[PDB]
Amino acid sequence: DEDAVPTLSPCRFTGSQICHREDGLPLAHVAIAVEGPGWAHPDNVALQVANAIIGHYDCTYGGGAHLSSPLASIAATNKLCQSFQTFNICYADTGLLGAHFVCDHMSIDDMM
Amino acid sequence: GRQFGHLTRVRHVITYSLSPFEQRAFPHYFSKGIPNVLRRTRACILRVAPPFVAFYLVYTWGTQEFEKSKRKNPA
Repeated sequence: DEDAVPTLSPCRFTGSQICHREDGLPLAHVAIAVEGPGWAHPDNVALQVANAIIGHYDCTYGGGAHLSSPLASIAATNKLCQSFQTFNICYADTGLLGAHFVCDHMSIDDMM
Repeated sequence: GRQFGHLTRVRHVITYSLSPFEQRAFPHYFSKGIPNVLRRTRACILRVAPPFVAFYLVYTWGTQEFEKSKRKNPA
């Protein structure tokens, strides 16, 4: 124990963009996030609710137009993607809160 | 017209970006800026300047000569 155990440093969030463009691949993956509060925070519960409301989609989902989620509904009706998923990844004192999706090259905008 | 998604084909190129609320609008504006404009002028003087000095000398001559022409001295 006694010698040179350190605690974790806090991690700076940038917010920033990384675009690795490869038209040889047949579909686009985007993953967007704002900064999360992380493990401890009471706000996780409430964010997870809001996330749940947006939810997730997949082209194998049963019954499309009538989904509760307005994202997932429009996604399915207008064939705007193949998949999405909301998320809230937690770390100590920080985390990534957003969604990731997958779609055709002419969907990336509308999906966004 | 022509639309994004349908422009051209591009493979293997990573663009790294930054939010403008994360960075300076004016970064090293005089530190790096003044060295560049010098370099750009240096770059272009011998193409841009000589016709205008050519004009300059033909203007100041043609002025000098025109009004000196409307003179006599003997007879």
